[PDB]
Amino acid sequence: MWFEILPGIAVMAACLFIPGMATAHIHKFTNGGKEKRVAHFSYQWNLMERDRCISGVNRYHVTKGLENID
Amino acid sequence: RGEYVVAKLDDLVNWARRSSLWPMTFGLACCAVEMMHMAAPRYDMDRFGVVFRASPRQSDVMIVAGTLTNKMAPALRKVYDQMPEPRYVVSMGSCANGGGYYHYSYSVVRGCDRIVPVDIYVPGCPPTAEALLYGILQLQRKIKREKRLRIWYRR
Amino acid sequence: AGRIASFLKNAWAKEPVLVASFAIGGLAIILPSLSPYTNYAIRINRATPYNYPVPLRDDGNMPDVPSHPQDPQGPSLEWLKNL
Amino acid sequence: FMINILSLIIPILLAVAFLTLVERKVLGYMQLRKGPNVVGPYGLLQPIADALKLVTKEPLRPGTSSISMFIIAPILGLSLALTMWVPLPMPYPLINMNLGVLFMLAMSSLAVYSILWSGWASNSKYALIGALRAVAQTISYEVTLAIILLSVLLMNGSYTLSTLITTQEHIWMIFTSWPLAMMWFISTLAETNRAPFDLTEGESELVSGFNVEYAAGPFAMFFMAEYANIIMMNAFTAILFLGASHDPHTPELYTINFVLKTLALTITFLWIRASYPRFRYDQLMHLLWKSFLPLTLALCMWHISLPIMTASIPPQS
Amino acid sequence: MNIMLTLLTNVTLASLLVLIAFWLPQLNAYSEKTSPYECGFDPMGSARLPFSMKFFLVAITFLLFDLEIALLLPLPWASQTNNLKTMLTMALFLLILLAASLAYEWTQKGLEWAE
Amino acid sequence: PLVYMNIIMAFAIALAGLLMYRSHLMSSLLCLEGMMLSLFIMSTLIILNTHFTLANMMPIILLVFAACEAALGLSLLVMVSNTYGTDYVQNLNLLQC
Amino acid sequence: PGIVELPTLEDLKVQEVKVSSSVLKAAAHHYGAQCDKPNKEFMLCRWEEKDPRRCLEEGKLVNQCALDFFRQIKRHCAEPFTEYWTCIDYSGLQLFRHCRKQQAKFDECVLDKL
Amino acid sequence: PFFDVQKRLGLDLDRWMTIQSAEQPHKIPGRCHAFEKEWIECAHGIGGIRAEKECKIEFDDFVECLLRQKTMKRLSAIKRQRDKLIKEGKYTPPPHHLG
Amino acid sequence: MYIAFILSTIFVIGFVGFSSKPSPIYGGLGLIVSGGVGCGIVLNFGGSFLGLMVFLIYLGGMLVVFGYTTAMATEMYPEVWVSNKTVFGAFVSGLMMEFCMVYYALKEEEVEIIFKFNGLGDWVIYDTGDSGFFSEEAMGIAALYSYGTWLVIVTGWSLLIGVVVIMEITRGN
Amino acid sequence: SMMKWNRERRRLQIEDFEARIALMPLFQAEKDRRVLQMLRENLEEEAIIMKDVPDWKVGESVFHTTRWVTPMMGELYGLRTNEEILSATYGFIWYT
Ligand SMILES: CCCCCCCCCCCCCCCCCC(=O)OC[C@H](COP(=O)([O-])OCC[N+](C)(C)C)OC(=O)CCCCCCCCCCCCCCCCC
Ligand code: SF4
Repeated sequence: MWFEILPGIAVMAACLFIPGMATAHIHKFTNGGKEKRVAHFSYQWNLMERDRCISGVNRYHVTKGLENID
Repeated sequence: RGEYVVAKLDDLVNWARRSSLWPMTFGLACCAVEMMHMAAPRYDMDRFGVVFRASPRQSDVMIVAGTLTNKMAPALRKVYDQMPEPRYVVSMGSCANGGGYYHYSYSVVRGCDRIVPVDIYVPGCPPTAEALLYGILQLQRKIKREKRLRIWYRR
Repeated sequence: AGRIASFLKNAWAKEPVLVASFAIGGLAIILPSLSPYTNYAIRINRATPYNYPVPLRDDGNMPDVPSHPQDPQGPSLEWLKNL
Repeated sequence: FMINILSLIIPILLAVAFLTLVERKVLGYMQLRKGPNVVGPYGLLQPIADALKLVTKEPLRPGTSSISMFIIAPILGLSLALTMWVPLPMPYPLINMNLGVLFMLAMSSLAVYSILWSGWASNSKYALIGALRAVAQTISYEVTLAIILLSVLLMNGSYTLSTLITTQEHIWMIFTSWPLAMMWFISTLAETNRAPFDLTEGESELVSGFNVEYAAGPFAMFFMAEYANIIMMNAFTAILFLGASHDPHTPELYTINFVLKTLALTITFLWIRASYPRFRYDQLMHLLWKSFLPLTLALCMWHISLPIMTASIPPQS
Repeated sequence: MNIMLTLLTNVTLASLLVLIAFWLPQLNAYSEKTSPYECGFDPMGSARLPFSMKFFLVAITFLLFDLEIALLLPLPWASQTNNLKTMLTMALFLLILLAASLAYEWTQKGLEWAE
Repeated sequence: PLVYMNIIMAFAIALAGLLMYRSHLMSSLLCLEGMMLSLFIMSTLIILNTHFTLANMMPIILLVFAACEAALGLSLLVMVSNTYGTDYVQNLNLLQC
Repeated sequence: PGIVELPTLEDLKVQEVKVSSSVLKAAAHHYGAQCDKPNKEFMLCRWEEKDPRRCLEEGKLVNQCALDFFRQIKRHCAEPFTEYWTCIDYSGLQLFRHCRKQQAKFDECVLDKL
Repeated sequence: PFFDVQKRLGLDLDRWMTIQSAEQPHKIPGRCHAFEKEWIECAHGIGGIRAEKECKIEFDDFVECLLRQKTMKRLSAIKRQRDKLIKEGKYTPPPHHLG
Repeated sequence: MYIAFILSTIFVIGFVGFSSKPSPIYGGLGLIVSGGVGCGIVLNFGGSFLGLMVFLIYLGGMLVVFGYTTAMATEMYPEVWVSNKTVFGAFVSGLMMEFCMVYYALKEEEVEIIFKFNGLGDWVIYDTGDSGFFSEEAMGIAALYSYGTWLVIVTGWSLLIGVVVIMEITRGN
Repeated sequence: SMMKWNRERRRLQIEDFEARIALMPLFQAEKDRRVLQMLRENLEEEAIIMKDVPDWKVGESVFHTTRWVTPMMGELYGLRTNEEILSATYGFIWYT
């Protein structure tokens, strides 16, 4: 009756679920839809400061497109 | 009501206690091998929610199974005192209950109760695997019927 | 002939892992000499630009280097594009 | 931000707790027993029952023990196992980490130190011997684990755990380094201290190894620590070889695939636990230094010249 | 400081577990419970006497080998250089050097438990 | 800077610790081993500060031989512990003459 | 032990190109092709002079030339830029690979419109 | 070297590290490439003792660039006196220097 | 700034951990934690590879020294930092030793002991340069097999001589 | 399968690297202006702060030479706010 095994997995599998999409959802929430930008090198990290500075609200995850320039 | 609250926390405590108590891997004589007979898949020790741990710092209920001797006596009391509270003791078989078949023997102490406090006396010689598996059940009922933090509240 | 064949028989019979580990370790050393793609691996790392190639002042007579990153002249990498 | 931390820590503890149920139940079904089913439906309430009873059990402080040493080790064991869950490339890693495996490897070596210190801190034979068998166990697996780790990701490009998803992509990494996964899987078995290589515990040989004077809560943190360790390093071998596809628009699609990959692999860890006798730590360092080390060099030499062999050097970024 | 926050939280969460597992669940010690365990009997009296190794030879070789692997950790970055030719020979040279040292120890006894 | 001061006085007490034997050689041998940790941290501090790419070499290569010095060190202590039994430097004087 | 010289606060102010990084790298391939002459002039100054204070004029030229570049694309097909740069934004690594369809729509404006 | 075997056969053994402005992996510059360059090619073929008094200025500036202690001391004087009078009053921060 | 100086302060009294002769692994406790925070010092300056290396091989190296202590260098009553009076005196003398100068550095920033260095923290000493797409530390280490060459040979050959040396000295005929 | 994918992963990386060096002239033209603006900003502040000191040349040559040097960032963020210090000086390394 190994189908009695599955309830152990069912909660356990759901238990392993939470840190998966949450780490994606909080990243989505804190960065406004777009995913968490990663900076493994100076170029990427030097970018985030420029995006934080240009936005004028001190957030790197808000981007101004072609409407910003006139 | 305070008594209602203490009763609820009381219900939480014993349920964990009686569900998750861990018998000692202790065996002496004829009773020990029948004790592991019920641990075999026929009666399934573990399906009642218990698992065998070895050291005194590990287990909950001492399961004394076999003839108690004068030479065995100092270690049994030492190993029993070494188990942290709460701790329970059940006495397998006629021999460990008291005296047994060798009650009159020079090298047998007449009763494990003469050395260690006992909760339940499971009889039979050897007790059938059914009988002692009830003895665990009776201890679950006995663990259920306590008022440890309840007597403290009214203390 | 006979000695080596029996020796290989003995090694494959007693400790197959060691006569194995000597094999993968054995040819991994001599394949580089026989490798035809090592030159491409050399060209792989050279092609990858990390520092941006600062332009050069043109006082005349450098036909090889272009005046714009669109003229055909200059080092190219269509071998990678094919690859 | 801290909401992400609790959602990373709290589910692991419940997952670890429910590991004890399946440990006692699939083993039993794999053993003609029925497993714990008397506490709630099918025993799913048993992991809870274990937790409170262990916590409400009397903590014990042996007279000959070093009190500060006796307490720091259980903290180290549980904390490292829990903090081991932050850097994995689970679709959106909590901390991107250039040296993902080095962070993985460094504190995995520090994890055995909690295993190491508890033996003498308990001040007896049955724990000192178990502590010293931990020395020989980590003498064996550590000298080679870095070699397997280097070999598999040398085709990845760098030490970043996130790039593993990109590297695997089309096909399973095990298809390219299957003898390495043969090396890696059972060496993780040799570090998690499971049945074939659980000499640090040693049920039959020395009562309980580095646990004999431990009781109640210190065990509860120790029991969760090594159960957290096996699941995490199994999740490590899940991404190392069996990494699934990841769609940026639907990150949850990775979670469902990744969870089963580390779950079916976990069932294996419970699978070997039933069928195999115990390695004597004599042959444990003997085997991992007689056949394991000379072999793992050969594929390490194989796996370094071979990116140069076919002009398949992976990019670092 | 994100790694600091999870590190601080992790060691904190561990400390609560030991904190309420030492005060909440009662306290009753009467010496022999507090005594060391010797499978039921009283120990010979020590746990501090020299527990001399029988595998001391392999322990130091681990230090040499665990040290030398740190020399080849830079391998993934060492592959992406303009000079993979001498990179191949030098990196290979290290692996044969460890192989020779293991082979040297293997032949002159060594790894087998010293008696 | 102040970080440099903290880790050169790490040498000083390590220097004091090494050439001050109280009971046994193992503690001093460990102090010799840990003495290079300041040496590692010392050398590492200038090299990332000064951005000299090649000389990142020596912190690892100092680690090759400093721990190799320890490797023969505690293996020497094995030879003492068989003839001498203990590892006491006070007893370690059989060449009194 | 001498004098330091710094250009005053007036001549170091330009009409700064204010657009996010993702948009810049989305059009970087086209930006680097034609808008290159001020760029190539700028760091021949940077590498020959080895002094940023001697290359402000080239910095003005590249800033304004990029502004004309952004003026051209905004005027001809502003909308096809929108989906291309926003999907670059969604990529944490700003990967070009998950952009081919959107890149295609961008590519055929400037090839045929301009 | 006591025996400059390096120069005899002409093959380098350890000279690649030596000085800071040697060739670097894909040309990663050092902190003081300019200052160290000026000092090194100042005192080349001139003699060790015939290098201190003449090629001095290129050296203390280079060892300045390495440690930057006198400038950090310069920043110490700026910061110390800054906290001296702003606590007393007078100076109020301009709105770009504190956000 | 805190962490940069604070971690180095832990590196100091951590070094007092083993320089004061406790029981040998209590000294092992002393330098394993400073090795842990020593990773932090180089970490804040970048140095991730080197910081993880010490947190890799020290633990590997320190793994066996415990065994030798408990197997062939331990006593009937193991030492501790409070039991013996001299080691406690050694412990404390390692506490006011740096306490005076850090107060001297925090209050005057011009401490002259042996070397002359200012005390404006250490955030200043960092750089403004850009690494591009390559980490300086991780590539200088990777230059082992491209430009090390001879520097590689002397290290590898000595490791061979190492396993010979650690064998013959302990062989005992 | 690995060789084909690894070659492709490389092909994207040079494509990514091509974009990076295409954006270098604009970014370098911005950083030098940002750095030079702020160095003057410190100098303008330094004019009013240095009045009590007996001997102080305002903006004297730091070194004996007149060639420009990369600015020791202590001069850059020396008198800025604490958060701006941690955001850039310790920003990268502490960032995740
Ligand atoms: C294309 C050309 C180049 C090819 C290069 C690659 C090499 C190809 C040829 C060899 C391929 C295989 C190499 C590795 C072989 C396995 C390791 C080895 O040394 O084996 C022999 C070794 C040695 O066998 P032994 O210990 O019995 O000793 C045999 C006798 N002597 C020593 C003389 C040789 O096997 C072991 O060490 C046993 C390990 C047991 C581990 C625990 C029990 C098993 C648990 C269940 C595992 C089930 C599978 C799980 C898979 C998970 C995957 C994620
Ligand atoms: S009671 Fe009977 S079965 Fe049990 S030990 Fe005694 S003789 Fe044996």
